[PDB]
Amino acid sequence: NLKVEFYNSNPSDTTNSINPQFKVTNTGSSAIDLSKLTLRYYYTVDGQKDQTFWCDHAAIIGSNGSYNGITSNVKGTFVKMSSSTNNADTYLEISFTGGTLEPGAHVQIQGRFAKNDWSNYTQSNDYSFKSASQFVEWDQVTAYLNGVLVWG
Ligand SMILES: [Ca+2]
Repeated sequence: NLKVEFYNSNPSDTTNSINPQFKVTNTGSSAIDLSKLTLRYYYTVDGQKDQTFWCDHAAIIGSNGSYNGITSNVKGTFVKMSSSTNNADTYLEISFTGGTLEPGAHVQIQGRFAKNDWSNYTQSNDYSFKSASQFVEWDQVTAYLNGVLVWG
């Protein structure tokens, strides 16, 4: 049982970097193994090029407010959709090398990706894009636990 909130920190239509911000909260009664959790951000690549993901900042915040920095545990991979839609031909898949999300805890992920030649994207044709001043509940990003959908 989890809740996913999301926004894009940089809303410019034309940009050389995309910055998905995720916050995932365990609203259930038992711990979740983060090594089994994946998150998807769907978009159109606007000219296929090699891409790279980095996490700017990620942390697991306990129910009491404890802080555990996990930035270097956050991995990103790019997956092509073999049948594209008008607003999705690729997703960034965010995964974790390890960690545990206790009941009432949340993990916040400040993601970033770019083409290796730093060429432009257009965000207006990206399914998952959400301009907001802060995290909002958003059902156009998805989450899977051990490959089983848990948000979306
Ligand atoms: Ca696009």
